Amino acid sequence: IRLPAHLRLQPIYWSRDDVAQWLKWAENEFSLSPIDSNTFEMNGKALLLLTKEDFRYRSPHSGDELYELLQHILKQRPSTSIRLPAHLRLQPIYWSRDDVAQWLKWAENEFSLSPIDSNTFEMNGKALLLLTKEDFRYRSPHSGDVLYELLQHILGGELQRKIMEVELSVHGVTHQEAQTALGATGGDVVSAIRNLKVDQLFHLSSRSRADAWRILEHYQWDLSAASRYVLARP
Repeated sequence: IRLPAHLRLQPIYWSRDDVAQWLKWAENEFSLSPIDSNTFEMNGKALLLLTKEDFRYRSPHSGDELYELLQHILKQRPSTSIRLPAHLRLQPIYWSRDDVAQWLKWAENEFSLSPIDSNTFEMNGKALLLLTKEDFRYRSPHSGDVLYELLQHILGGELQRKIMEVELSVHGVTHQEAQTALGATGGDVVSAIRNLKVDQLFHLSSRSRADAWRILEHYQWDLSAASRYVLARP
């Protein structure tokens, strides 16, 4: 897989124009049927969000190859994140109709997409979570699949945000144990953290777990403070 000097940056940093150069490079390298340059009117960040089914739909003849070729480029050398603006930090479950519209305007420049008419999703965030991927495709044939997968990553980073708040709340907890503790509380970060702090303080005291629950509640969840009292008690 010998890519040209201008396509040797990681695909995540490809511009819209880079994507088009990569398509013309691929069709001549593998004798693929010619594809239209506008079939992937997006930058590298959006390209990496597409599924393999999205590639098949956009290109019925060379989509499969294109996707696998993209994966062979990703295996060559290695974290893309969604830099959400401050007004789009509320979870989509609480998005308004105007929040969805700003989300579309932000997405268009962030992924170098074709213009998305504001009227494409005349709805609040609560209705957006019920739309299927095919509804996204219908409403925006140029970018609907990107927009759907973008929404899924926003919904997934909230859970990972919660896992990190748990593990980094007390030392000694692995990333898996935090996710395990978070699922036991049904997603309650505050309860998962409280359970971890009670367990660590219970391990250091010869007293009951309920006694460890009240000491922490008094010390306002300062495990170090509550550990100092327990350690001094005989």
